[PDB]
Amino acid sequence: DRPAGQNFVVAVLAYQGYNMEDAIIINKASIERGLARSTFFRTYEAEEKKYLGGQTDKFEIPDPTVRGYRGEKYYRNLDEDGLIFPESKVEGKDVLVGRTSPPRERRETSVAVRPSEKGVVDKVIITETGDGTKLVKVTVRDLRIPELGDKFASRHGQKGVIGLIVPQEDMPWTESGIVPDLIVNPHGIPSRMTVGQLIEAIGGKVASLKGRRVDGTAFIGEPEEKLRKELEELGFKHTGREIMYDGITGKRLEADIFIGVIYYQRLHHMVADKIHARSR
Amino acid sequence: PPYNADFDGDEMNLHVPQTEEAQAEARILMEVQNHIISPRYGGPIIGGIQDHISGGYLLTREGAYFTRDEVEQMLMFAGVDITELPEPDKYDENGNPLWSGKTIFSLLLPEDLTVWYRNKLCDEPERCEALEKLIEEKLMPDPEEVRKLAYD
Amino acid sequence: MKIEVIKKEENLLEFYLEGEDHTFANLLVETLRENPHVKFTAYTIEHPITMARKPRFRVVTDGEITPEEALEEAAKKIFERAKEVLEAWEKAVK
Amino acid sequence: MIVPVRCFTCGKVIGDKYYEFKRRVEAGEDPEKVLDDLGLERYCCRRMLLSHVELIDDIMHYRVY
Amino acid sequence: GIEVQILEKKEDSIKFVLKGVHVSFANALRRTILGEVPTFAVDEVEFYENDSALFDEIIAHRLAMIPLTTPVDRFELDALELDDYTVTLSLEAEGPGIVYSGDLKSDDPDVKPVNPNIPIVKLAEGQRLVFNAYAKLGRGKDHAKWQPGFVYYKYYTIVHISKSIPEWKELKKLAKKRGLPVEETEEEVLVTTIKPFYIPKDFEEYEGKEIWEEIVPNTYIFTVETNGELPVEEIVSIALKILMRKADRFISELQKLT
Amino acid sequence: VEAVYRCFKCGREVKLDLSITRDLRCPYCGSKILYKPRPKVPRRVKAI
Amino acid sequence: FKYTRFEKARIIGARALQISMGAPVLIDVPPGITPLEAAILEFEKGVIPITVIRP
Ligand SMILES: [Mg+2]
Ligand SMILES: [Zn+2]
Ligand SMILES: [Zn+2]
Repeated sequence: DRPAGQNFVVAVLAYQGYNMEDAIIINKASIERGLARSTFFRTYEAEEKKYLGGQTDKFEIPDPTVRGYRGEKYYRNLDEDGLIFPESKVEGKDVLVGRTSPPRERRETSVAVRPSEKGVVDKVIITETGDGTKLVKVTVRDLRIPELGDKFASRHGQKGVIGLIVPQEDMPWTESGIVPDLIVNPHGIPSRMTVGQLIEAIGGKVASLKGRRVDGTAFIGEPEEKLRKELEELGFKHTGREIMYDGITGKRLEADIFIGVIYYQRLHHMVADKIHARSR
Repeated sequence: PPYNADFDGDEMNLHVPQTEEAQAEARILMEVQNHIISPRYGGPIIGGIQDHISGGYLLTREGAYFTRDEVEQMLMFAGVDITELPEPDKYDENGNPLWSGKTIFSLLLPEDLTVWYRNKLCDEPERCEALEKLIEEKLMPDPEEVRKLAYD
Repeated sequence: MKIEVIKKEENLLEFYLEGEDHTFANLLVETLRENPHVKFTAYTIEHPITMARKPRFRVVTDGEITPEEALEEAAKKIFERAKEVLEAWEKAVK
Repeated sequence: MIVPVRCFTCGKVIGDKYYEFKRRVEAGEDPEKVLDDLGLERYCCRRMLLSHVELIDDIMHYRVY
Repeated sequence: GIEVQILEKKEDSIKFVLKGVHVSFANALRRTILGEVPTFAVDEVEFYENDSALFDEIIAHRLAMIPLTTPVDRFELDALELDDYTVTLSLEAEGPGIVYSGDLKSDDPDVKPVNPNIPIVKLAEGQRLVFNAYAKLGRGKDHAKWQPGFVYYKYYTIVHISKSIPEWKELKKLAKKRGLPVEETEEEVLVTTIKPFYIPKDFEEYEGKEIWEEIVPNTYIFTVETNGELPVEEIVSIALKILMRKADRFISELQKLT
Repeated sequence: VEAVYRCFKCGREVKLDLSITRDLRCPYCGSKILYKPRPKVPRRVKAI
Repeated sequence: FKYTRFEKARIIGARALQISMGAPVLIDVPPGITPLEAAILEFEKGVIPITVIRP
């Protein structure tokens, strides 16, 4: 009822050397059509904290005379009451709640997005804390299409970042018309001994062709020989290999390439959060 | 290999030297070229890892031949400066010329390199013994004789 | 499409072809390779990201014909083949 | 969360066939025969219909204004 | 000589045999069909109100994925510089129910969604959805939303099965079941691989020596499918026109150089 | 200046000003949480 | 006499610093290059005024 991940058409094959050492190659058109697309949320909290002696901070657009007043550009999305309009495009260092605090004239204490983030304001709520002070929360959503450096991992402990996004016409295709959505390096299998990955590929192929899901419940699961027999009966090679044609040259690859369907999940270790550079 | 890095989420840092002295030191003392041989054991530490070995075996495997299109394409892709193909070795059944992988690889080596050794694929020591016998006997046997005694 | 010449020696021509990709480059070189007067010809893409749409060519002849003549003849042959296929397809679909 | 409009791999439009497939399968027909009838021979297309989840109903009840 | 033979023709896909041409030409034709033929597609969306459970970007992408009818006569689809004609599609719906692709109203009657049964989003009671979508020509190499369809080919091969193999009747029956054409000689049975023909496991030991595959030179079995954006026969014509125009442009540039 | 808000629970329309209101309340159902509604202006979203 | 690589590095650094500060270049150089490759080309041509003193 709450799944996490998608089924990929994966072909085990070395391609241009861009998937050596655990890297993977992903098809561009599949990414365009919606594969592995995700969204990232973040919530900012601003509280109208009352101080001793009756002085309190206030939600309003700060005047250009206050201390610490940033440039007028950063306040372009603020309503009069100091709250940003929902569904307004925002970028780094832009303020969300305009707040001015009493001096320790008044100084700016507004809440602004993180310098290395961007997105669109999605939800703004106003409320009161447990002691009567006003409280607001702002949620910012960001669209994150897969790009180089994003981390992908299968269910058998096979992780990797995508190393190249290749156009569809350069992807090799199969005599049956299947174009893989993901290409993994054959060198990663023998040193890890994850036979479960290959068995799952065969099982996914069989389940897709047959029309019903395949049980993989540990020891009482469907034996792999039965899956191979069913695949052979359905009109495919019992080894899971197929003849493919090279995308660029258009000729026929000399070997028969193992190809199947494997469940893949996208981890949150995404490059858009790791990169940061320091100047001074 | 020298960095001991795998592309599964590993991160790296880079620093940009500012002064001219630091830049000169980095360029002359710290470039990747000068550190091919490892100080630890005196051998190389920079080289092929996974595909650079298997594909090399496929290219130089006994009985592997390539057509003219593949030869030209791979030579141009590798960046090798060439402007005329060598003489074809063996002709296809229908008449197309073919080139063995060994000559294509030899197009990369320098013009006066000469060496011989035993690799990890040696499983019939008798053939290696015969080849070593011939080489030691002459030190420069006619390449025709070596062809009959070739062994991967 | 615009030809940018890198090096022009005798019987040799190395140039970029900005605005193209594998689709036309492979067709052009394969049409060229059947010309008996071309000693060596190939194409490559130096980097799949930065030079994705800027192939690099190298054409060498035996001196009987300049490389430009070979390129023009190959393009003309491509045009003729495409026209013939189009006529055959139009006839067959009806 | 709702059914994808196009198959991820080959781009064939399969968005409008999901409800038909679900209703026919619930009636007890052979899923393979139903998929063949709908016209999905490549398993890349069949996977999209077979492995889909309809979470739009589950997430529709909470509104944000 | 060049010749084309039609094998089968449905209402949205066509399968034919192309003969007498080099592999490079077939690959070039396939690539041009895949990513050079232009079509209409939604590019930019201007929302006015969106109370649905789906974000604006998700709805915009779903709109982009919807196939659109593309007129053939009005526009020069084979040109190398597509014009910037824009078609505006609008929608205004609310209340309970499901918003279908057939509810889109197009200012230009010539361009409209092909399939009116694609669900866009489900609206609960009281939620409203109003927007304007803009469509323009594009190419498949720039974004997959502009792809006119799917296309692939394969070698035209004939499989020879020697009669000396016991139980070859089983292989013949299997080939007939797959639907491939099959004919018998005195010493062997010939199978034409219109579709892939993978040998069963127990017959693998006879491969190469008794079961061998013959490749007919310069013969490919194409397969073109469309989503209704263009007629399945117009796609090949447009691709060939594009190839001719590219060749002519290259000739002109080369002549300019010299 | 007076602004427009919507209740968290009942989803009705509630009008009040934060700078003056000493006690946020939905007069129809007593909810202490309010939403800020979407402004009625067109926004452009790229379908890419 | 042979230059140890440390000596060569220090010579290149000093020469590049002098060239950047405003010292003339003893050889013709292609336009649009930084002082560093200018000093490297100067060393490669063998035209170097600086010398090292060894104990
Ligand atoms: Mg690691
Ligand atoms: Zn599909
Ligand atoms: Zn209320």
